[PDB]
Amino acid sequence: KEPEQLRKLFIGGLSFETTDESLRSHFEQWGTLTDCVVMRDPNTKRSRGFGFVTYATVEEVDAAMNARPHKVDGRVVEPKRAVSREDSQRPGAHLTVKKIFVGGIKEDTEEHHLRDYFEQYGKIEVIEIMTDRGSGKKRGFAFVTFDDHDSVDKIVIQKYHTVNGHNCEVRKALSKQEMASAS
DNA sequence: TAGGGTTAGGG
Repeated sequence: KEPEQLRKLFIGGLSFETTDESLRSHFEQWGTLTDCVVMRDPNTKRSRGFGFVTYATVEEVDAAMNARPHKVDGRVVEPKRAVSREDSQRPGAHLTVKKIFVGGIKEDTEEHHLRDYFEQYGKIEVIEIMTDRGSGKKRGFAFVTFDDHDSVDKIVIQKYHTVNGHNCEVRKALSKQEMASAS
């Protein structure tokens, strides 16, 4: 069976009145939920405004994401691929981004190589193989922009990505200032 | 809108 982590969705912006039962009731429309819960304050037992839903298969997860926008208990919520506790440590880990940093690509890497691997994740809007200003030399990394944040999330939650025959590190793109803040 | 007593022993 597929890994729990890839079968789980983080549901953000939950209404103050959303409960395990009401959440389950809504998301159950796209599959069998093996787990459904609203995080609450360990003390006040008040809802922290977010929860998690886990389907029996990632296919069902995809159905749910393809069903956006979602409105639960009269409120628009934000469903996202669950970022593991380990990766949640990374700066910007939970931000909604459409651009990815692709690091460690060969010198002879060309745009078709990137498309042949990334198009299966979603509509690609921009592709940029970075070069040195003035030297024209390839820097060994590229940026790819999609039209849906879920395309990016489906990517970054995986460990390996093969472009132009070899593995590369793919992470959410961080702005110039976001970089220096986490530097 | 980022996790539910869910993360380094003892040889």
